[PDB]
Amino acid sequence: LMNQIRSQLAQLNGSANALFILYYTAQGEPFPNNLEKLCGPNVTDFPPFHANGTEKAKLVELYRIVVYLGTSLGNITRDQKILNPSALSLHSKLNATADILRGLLSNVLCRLCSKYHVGHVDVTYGPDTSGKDVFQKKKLGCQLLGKYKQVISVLAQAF
Repeated sequence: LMNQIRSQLAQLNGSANALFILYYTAQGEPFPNNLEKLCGPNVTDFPPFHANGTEKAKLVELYRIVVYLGTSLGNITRDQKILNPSALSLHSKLNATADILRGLLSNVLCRLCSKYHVGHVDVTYGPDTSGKDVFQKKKLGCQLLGKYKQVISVLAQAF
């Protein structure tokens, strides 16, 4: 099992950066000429993560991240369907990633509730960005994807 997540974590990374470009690409003006300014990893309260922690703790965080991630993604997808109904290479990767993330949840969770004794886990989902101005919905959706690619690469070097 600890090898399957090592693997999902793997793929994810294989397509993280790629998905990020797909998003900022579909946004069109003015994201491509102002990327480092609106797509910079900046997710405020993004699940914390320490690398030197007992394998058990690193799963608690991974879990709370993957949940704050998948949730954050779903929002991006419900928003892109209306915003860029044509961006399909993107509409797909979005789901494509959501799926893979779902598996990691049940896996990191099975290693938790199982040998280890965790049972419940508290996370407090992130923000429910929806009442903001469209430009905001796109920027954050972009900021999340950037941070995702920025920390996911860090997550693979720890399991």
